[PDB]
Amino acid sequence: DVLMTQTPVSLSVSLGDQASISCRSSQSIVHSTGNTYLEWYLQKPGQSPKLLIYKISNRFSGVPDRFSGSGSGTDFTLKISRVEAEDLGVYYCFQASHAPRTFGGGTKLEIKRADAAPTVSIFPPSSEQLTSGGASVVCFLNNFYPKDINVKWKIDGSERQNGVLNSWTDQDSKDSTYSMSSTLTLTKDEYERHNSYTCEATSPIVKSFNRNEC
Amino acid sequence: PTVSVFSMFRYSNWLDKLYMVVGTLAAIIHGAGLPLMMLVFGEMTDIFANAGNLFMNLEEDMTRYAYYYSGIGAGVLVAAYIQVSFWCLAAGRQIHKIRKQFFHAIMRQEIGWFDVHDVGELNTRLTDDVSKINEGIGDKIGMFFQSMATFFTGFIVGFTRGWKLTLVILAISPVLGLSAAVWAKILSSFTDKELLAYAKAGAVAEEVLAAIRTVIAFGGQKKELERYNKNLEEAKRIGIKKAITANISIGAAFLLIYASYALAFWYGTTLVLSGEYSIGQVLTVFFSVLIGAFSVGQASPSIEAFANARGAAYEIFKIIDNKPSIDSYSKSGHKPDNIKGNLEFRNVHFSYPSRKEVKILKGLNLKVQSGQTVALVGNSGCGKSTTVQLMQRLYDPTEGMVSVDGQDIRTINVRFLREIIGVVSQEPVLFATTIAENIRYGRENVTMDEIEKAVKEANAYDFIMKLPHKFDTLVGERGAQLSGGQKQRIAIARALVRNPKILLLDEATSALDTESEAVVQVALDKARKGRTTIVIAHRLSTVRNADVIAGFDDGVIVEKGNHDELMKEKGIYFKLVTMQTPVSFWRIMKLNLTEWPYFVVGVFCAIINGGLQPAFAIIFSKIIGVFTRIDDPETKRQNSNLFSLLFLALGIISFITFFLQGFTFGKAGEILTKRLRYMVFRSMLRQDVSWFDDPKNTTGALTTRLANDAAQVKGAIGSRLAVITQNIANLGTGIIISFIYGWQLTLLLLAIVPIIAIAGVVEMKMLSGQALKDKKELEGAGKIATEAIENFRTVVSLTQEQKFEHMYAQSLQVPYRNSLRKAHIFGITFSFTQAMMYFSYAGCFRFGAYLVAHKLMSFEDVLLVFSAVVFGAMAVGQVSSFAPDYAKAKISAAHIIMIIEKTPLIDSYSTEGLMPNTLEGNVTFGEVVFNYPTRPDIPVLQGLSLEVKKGQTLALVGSSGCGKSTVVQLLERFYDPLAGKVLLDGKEIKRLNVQWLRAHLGIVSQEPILFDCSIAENIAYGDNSRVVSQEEIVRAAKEANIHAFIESLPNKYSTKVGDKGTQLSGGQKQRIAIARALVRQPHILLLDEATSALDTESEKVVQEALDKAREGRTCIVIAHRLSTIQNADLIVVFQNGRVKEHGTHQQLLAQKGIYFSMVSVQAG
Amino acid sequence: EVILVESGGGLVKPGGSLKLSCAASGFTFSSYTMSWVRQTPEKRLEWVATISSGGGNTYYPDSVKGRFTISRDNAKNNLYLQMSSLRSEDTALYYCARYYRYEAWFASWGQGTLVTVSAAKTTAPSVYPLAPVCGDTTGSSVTLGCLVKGYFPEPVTLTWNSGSLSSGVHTFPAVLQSDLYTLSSSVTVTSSTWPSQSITCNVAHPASSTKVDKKIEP
Ligand SMILES: O[C@@H](COc1cccc2ncccc12)CN1CCN([C@@H]2c3ccccc3[C@@H]3[C@H](c4ccccc42)C3(F)F)CC1
Ligand SMILES: O[C@@H](COc1cccc2ncccc12)CN1CCN([C@@H]2c3ccccc3[C@@H]3[C@H](c4ccccc42)C3(F)F)CC1
Ligand SMILES: CC(C)CCC[C@@H](C)[C@H]1CC[C@H]2[C@@H]3CC=C4C[C@@H](O)CC[C@]4(C)[C@H]3CC[C@]12C
Ligand SMILES: CC(C)CCC[C@@H](C)[C@H]1CC[C@H]2[C@@H]3CC=C4C[C@@H](O)CC[C@]4(C)[C@H]3CC[C@]12C
Ligand SMILES: CC(C)CCC[C@@H](C)[C@H]1CC[C@H]2[C@@H]3CC=C4C[C@@H](O)CC[C@]4(C)[C@H]3CC[C@]12C
Ligand SMILES: CC(C)CCC[C@@H](C)[C@H]1CC[C@H]2[C@@H]3CC=C4C[C@@H](O)CC[C@]4(C)[C@H]3CC[C@]12C
Ligand SMILES: CC(C)CCC[C@@H](C)[C@H]1CC[C@H]2[C@@H]3CC=C4C[C@@H](O)CC[C@]4(C)[C@H]3CC[C@]12C
Ligand SMILES: CC(C)CCC[C@@H](C)[C@H]1CC[C@H]2[C@@H]3CC=C4C[C@@H](O)CC[C@]4(C)[C@H]3CC[C@]12C
Ligand SMILES: CC(C)CCC[C@@H](C)[C@H]1CC[C@H]2[C@@H]3CC=C4C[C@@H](O)CC[C@]4(C)[C@H]3CC[C@]12C
Ligand SMILES: CC(C)CCC[C@@H](C)[C@H]1CC[C@H]2[C@@H]3CC=C4C[C@@H](O)CC[C@]4(C)[C@H]3CC[C@]12C
Repeated sequence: DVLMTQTPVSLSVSLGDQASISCRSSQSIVHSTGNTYLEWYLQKPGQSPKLLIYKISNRFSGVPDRFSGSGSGTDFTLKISRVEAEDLGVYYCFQASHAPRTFGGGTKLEIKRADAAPTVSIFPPSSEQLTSGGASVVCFLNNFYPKDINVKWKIDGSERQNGVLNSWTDQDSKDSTYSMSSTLTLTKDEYERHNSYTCEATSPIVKSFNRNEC
Repeated sequence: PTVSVFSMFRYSNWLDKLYMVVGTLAAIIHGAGLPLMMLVFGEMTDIFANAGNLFMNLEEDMTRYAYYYSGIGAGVLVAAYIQVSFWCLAAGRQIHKIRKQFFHAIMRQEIGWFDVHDVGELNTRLTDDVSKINEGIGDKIGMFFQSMATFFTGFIVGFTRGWKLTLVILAISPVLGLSAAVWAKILSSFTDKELLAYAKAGAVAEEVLAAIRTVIAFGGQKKELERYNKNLEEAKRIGIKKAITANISIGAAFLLIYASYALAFWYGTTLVLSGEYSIGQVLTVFFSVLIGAFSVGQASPSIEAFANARGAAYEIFKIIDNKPSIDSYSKSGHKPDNIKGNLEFRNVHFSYPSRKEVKILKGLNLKVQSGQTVALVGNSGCGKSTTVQLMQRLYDPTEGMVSVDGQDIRTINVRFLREIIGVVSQEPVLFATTIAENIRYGRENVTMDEIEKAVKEANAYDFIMKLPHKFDTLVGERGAQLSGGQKQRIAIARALVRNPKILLLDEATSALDTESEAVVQVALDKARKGRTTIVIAHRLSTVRNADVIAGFDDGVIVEKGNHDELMKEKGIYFKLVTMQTPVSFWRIMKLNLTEWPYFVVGVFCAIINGGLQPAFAIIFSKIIGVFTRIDDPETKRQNSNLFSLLFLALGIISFITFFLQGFTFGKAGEILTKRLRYMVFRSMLRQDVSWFDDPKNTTGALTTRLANDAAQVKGAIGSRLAVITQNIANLGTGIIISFIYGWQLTLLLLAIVPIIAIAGVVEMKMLSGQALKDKKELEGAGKIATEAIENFRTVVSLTQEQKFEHMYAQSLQVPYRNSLRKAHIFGITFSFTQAMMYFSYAGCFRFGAYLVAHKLMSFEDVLLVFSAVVFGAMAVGQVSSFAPDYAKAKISAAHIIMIIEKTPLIDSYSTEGLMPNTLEGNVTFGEVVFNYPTRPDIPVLQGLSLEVKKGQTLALVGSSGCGKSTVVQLLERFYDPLAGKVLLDGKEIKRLNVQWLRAHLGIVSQEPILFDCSIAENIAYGDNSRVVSQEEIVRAAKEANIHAFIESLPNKYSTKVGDKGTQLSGGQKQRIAIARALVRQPHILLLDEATSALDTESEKVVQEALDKAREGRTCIVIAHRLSTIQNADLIVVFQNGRVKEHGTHQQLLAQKGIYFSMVSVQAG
Repeated sequence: EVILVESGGGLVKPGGSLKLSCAASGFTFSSYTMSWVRQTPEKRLEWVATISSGGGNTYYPDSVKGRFTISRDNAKNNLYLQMSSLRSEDTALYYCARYYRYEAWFASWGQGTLVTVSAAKTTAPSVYPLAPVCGDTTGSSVTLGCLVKGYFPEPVTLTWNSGSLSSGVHTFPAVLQSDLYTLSSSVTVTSSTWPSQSITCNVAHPASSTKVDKKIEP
């Protein structure tokens, strides 16, 4: 075949800066006609990818002038000037010169943002899953940066029950922030053995629910 | 043998120079219409393949493009009209001048263009030749320049738009131009090649037809028909090979068109896909360069016809330049006025301009004053007639001079001379004119008073009173409707009205009656005092009144003096005087029912080759659709490859199907015409001579039928199905595939195709021959020329050439005018229809812009609808014009079937009749009357009777045609009488057999006629359908001293004789014909003019062939000189139907009568 | 504009057979090359098939040929992909895609149609509400949750107020654990709406015809 690599993976670009994303083919991409097809595709969180620039140096009707693409032979690169939050996703370097068409790995673009402490919030369980035998309590660690953060649950103060189902999220396009969910599930027997519960983030930002019904 | 180019257009004035320059420019602008059209089309295809994609302003772009097409269409309308008309008017004016001028020079030419240069060949060197120049410098040179233009414009466009593909389409261009050149030659004049195979056979067909009576009389149908069949199979082979070659040529043209499509698209898609070119850039460059490369092949027949043109104009111009030493358009000879009549001959010699080897005359010297009359006696052919000619300066002496009235004629004018002199020749002839004009021929101011005066003078006033239309009866041709008396009397009267001064007569009383001869002579004598006279006669009645009597020996006048001069000499004239004192028919397919496998494969290949055009329409529309749709490079590549391959395969199938259709329909056609000519001929030799006499049934009409019928029926059987089935496949599939792809556009554009179809047919006729060239109007002008041409020397002394020169011009004026108008009429129709093609790309495509703009169809849908009906109607026209006419051919087949089914009254092949065992050889005639079926009013014999016995040598003698040709066809059954009774041994020949009669007895004709075979053949021909012995030939061939001349000539019994007796003389042939029926061994002997052309010392060995074989046979000898008749047993002299006498010879001598004179010509 | 909408995906047993369809409106469907592309749950695209503009030509990679078959119907503007003998590696989200003149390969996509291929049993969700005890507001914004848990296959829709509110929502993706997906969402509402306008947590399962609009309360 022909396998297309993309050397950068994690880009930390700041609003107003530049970005350079390579695509280093393995065989040499040249069609019988003499044209070289290598397009770039963008996928913004939770949408179908959209065509950026076709051939080698062109722009689909409806793109900014900051997007540049130059190179020759098996080496191709993409550059972005003045990164704006409206530009955040995963970039794929498609190529159509040889009879198996192959996308590329993909580059993640993480725009830099000021550090922020997550506004933690615990959630008490409904009696419905309680009646059925389940405990539905979660802790939405909202609006933080950098991307990585952990979450700890202190069961009535001493029992730090880290038994949840972590659900990572993607950088919020609007404000360039993150989030995550930590759903603590345990069989309802040991749950009601405790009345309060104190969830935090890692200084810990606290919150609690101390009631089995209201 | 060619005349230069500058000296080619010499009969053109200032107006003709303006007709040539403007026609050339007009043709140079009309030839740049196709290449320019491909420049607009390749531009409109880039519009249609960019809109709808992003229907905005697409309609507006199409209207602007439509204007361009109507502009090119109008330019081509005007330029085509001018080019065709102006070039046909410049050649229509010149050719007419050249006709008049050539004919003006042909008339005023010194005698000696009939012996040196044959005359019929002169008619083929005039009419035909003139037509060849016309076709040469005429419209063709227009066509040339146009095609040249389409060359250069083509390649110029090819190099301006994009050149990378023009070098490629040019790399193969020699082969393209060569196929085009070859095809162009086979397209033009493709109907003037059908006399190559019927040329060698035409001779044999003409030869048997020339003497049908001899073949029936001698039995010899069989071998003649067999020779015919052989000739046939040869012509058939040549025809098949030409059909194969014509169809291979067109097939190769189409194969190359299609393979060039294949290559152009296979490479142009690489170019297009690499972003370099567009699809409009490829369509323009490819179409334009291809059109250029074929339209340089269209320009080969122009150089071919120009070379022919000058190659004939050479000989014409060399006739027109030829100024004879003696003529009458020099006007230099003095005109004498004091005329008294002084004939002075001093040492006048002559050698024939026809044959210089023999001087039949060896010097003469005589003097004749005015009124002095001299008679001239000698044998027929002693230079009497030719000397009467040389009197009028019809020739000049080889040594010496002739003078008149003191001075000689070698310096003075001849017109006044050849006018004031009257001369009635041996046989004076008269033309297709009126008796008023017949007499008026001498000069101009001859009034009706003079006409009536002359008819009184020559006793020529009687047929006025007895025959109606008294002054305007149209005499027959050569003097036919008249009789000898009327002819001679109008002759002497006419020779009198010219106000003669010296009157010279030749055999003045050959056929004149008792009273008629006397009145002719006296009417002549009353004009013998103020005018000299010199007479020649064989009747000594019209000699006595002469002042002197002369004797011709070796054309010399040796005996001279009055009556008593030679009457005291006791010489030759003395010896003379002392011895004297429907419905149409449709069953023609039941003629060619037997060759059905041919027609089955033929219809099949016709269908395939007629459906190949919609296939091309679909493939082309789809191969442009490949580029309008939105695909990847790889899908466009694969579909382009597959469609190029389908183009190539279509080309190969086109080649094969064309060759096959040609082979099979050509072979069916040839088998048909072969069989048909065979049967026509076979059924022709069964009809009686009473069918074969009619001059509305002539040999020329029959020869035209043999060849023409072949052509026509072959056409109206095979080509009809070829054409109908090609056209049905073609337009049926085109229309039906179009109706389902868009009906809106097809309904509009199906109201045009009548004119595109018609446009193709009119062009095709213009492209090859079909220039109308009406010759029926030309024939009338030609007929007048043929008359004067037959006897130019005889007429010139009448000086009437003026009144025939004008009889040319005033006649040529009708068609000329007409032809002028026509070179306008055609010039518009052609032009108009060509314009119509250029207008279609404006109508259809405009409507297309509408529909594509309301999504009622697609672009490739318009391309498929247009390409499959417009090009389809073009193909329908070009195909329906490349085949013979129908109604003509149907009438020809109608007449051929009319004759095939024939059944003669009396069949020569039928065995019926009487086949008796014995015979003695007796013939008896009784009250037998005999009449033609065409000539009932004129009688020949009036119910005569005879009695001839075995061994009895009948003797009969008469003048020139009193009924001796009658009795021949009565015994060998060419004729049937309505009255009388004939008893051959009491057994009627009207009951007896007609073929069994012929194996029994054998006769001899007037003259021997012969074959293109060996001498052994004709002599053995005398008996057929039985084992002939070589020794029986050497028996009679030696018996008649005729083998003596056979063993000496190399290939003694194996020399292929010349045609009809050119390799020998008569005395050699007069032996072998009597010897022909000698080997027959009949029981009845018959001869007729057996001493006609034979040596007095061979008339013994030819008559001895009778005497020792006279035995057993009813011997009936007929000759002219009584040398062989005086030994014939019974003498039956005749006179106009009544049996003048019959019986023993001394019954004819003791009672003296018309025979007492008939043996008194030159007895010793 | 150019609107492509596909449908036809759901849980399938290996060796099975399925037929996706993609209906297109807003252009001249009978003129454009069309491709099918696939995104596996590691989020790494892969070409899967192509078909030219008339249906003649068709191209598959070297690891799908024989099983998949792509075809089109220009009369109704439909594009079908019939897959046979599915494997465990063909579990992925399947996009339609158009082709663009000037030779760019995937101009205008559609939305996915998830096609899970395994040996499991389709089931409905277990929808539940979430809210603080006695509903204590924390300011001008009040946090409300929801928790959908225990279902199979993955495509599940979560909405609120059926198309009205989108201001402070925070929904998080599921994490497979023993053939059961749990997917959690949140809200943010002002103090002046929640006690006046109660909030509903709508949930629907396509694979089980479920539709449970849970009204959320303290
Ligand atoms: O109609 C067809 C087929 O005609 C027949 C088909 C079947 C049997 C037939 N049997 C007897 C006579 C014609 C027959 C022929 N056209 C006749 C006219 N061409 C015209 C044309 C005009 C001027 C100079 C050269 C050409 C020749 C080609 C051409 C290429 C592009 C666009 C137009 C044309 C080319 F540059 F090479 C096209 C084909
Ligand atoms: O038909 C006219 C008018 O030309 C057009 C004018 C404007 C638009 C047109 N659009 C499509 C086709 C022709 C168009 C041109 N003829 C076409 C016909 N040629 C004749 C002819 C005759 C019988 C069978 C095939 C051909 C064709 C070429 C050819 C090659 C050597 C010698 C003569 C010819 C060939 F063997 F290829 C020339 C004149
Ligand atoms: C005497 C007649 C039958 C000759 C036929 C000539 C036709 C083919 C010519 C004559 C005038 C031409 C038209 C002149 C002007 C127009 C109007 C424009 O908006 C579109 C093109 C259109 C419609 C042309 C099409 C071709 C046209 C109609
Ligand atoms: C005289 C003729 C009939 C002989 C046959 C010669 C033909 C087949 C040859 C002559 C010149 C050749 C072309 C020369 C140049 C090119 C460009 C190249 O990139 C591909 C081959 C191609 C397109 C050739 C095609 C074949 C060609 C047209
Ligand atoms: C015009 C004379 C020289 C005839 C020879 C020229 C034509 C018939 C020949 C010359 C080059 C040939 C092409 C050469 C190679 C290919 C590629 C193949 O995958 C499809 C057929 C195709 C496209 C051929 C078709 C036939 C072709 C076009
Ligand atoms: C004599 C009559 C009845 C023959 C009629 C011939 C027609 C019906 C035939 C002739 C050649 C054929 C074409 C040959 C090749 C192909 C290419 C393919 O990609 C589409 C179909 C198509 C275009 C065929 C359709 C049918 C066709 C157009
Ligand atoms: C519209 C439907 C019925 C399509 C069928 C079209 C038929 C009726 C058309 C197509 C082509 C036409 C033929 C074209 C040329 C010729 C040759 C001529 O010497 C007689 C008419 C004849 C034989 C035509 C007869 C009518 C015809 C056969
Ligand atoms: C003598 C024959 C062959 C000619 C018949 C006239 C043709 C040219 C005419 C008659 C009927 C016409 C059609 C009648 C109906 C419509 C609907 C109209 O809103 C747009 C044009 C359209 C599609 C016409 C196109 C032109 C048309 C086909
Ligand atoms: C049923 C109808 C609508 C079919 C359309 C009829 C057309 C295609 C047919 C009808 C009669 C045909 C014409 C009949 C007569 C001739 C004369 C001939 O020397 C050339 C072809 C030509 C000019 C034909 C051309 C095609 C023609 C006009
Ligand atoms: C008989 C054909 C081949 C040539 C003559 C065609 C001319 C006279 C006809 C053919 C189709 C016609 C067009 C038919 C429909 C339209 C759209 C209408 O809203 C305005 C006139 C317009 C633009 C016509 C102009 C004239 C037109 C182009």
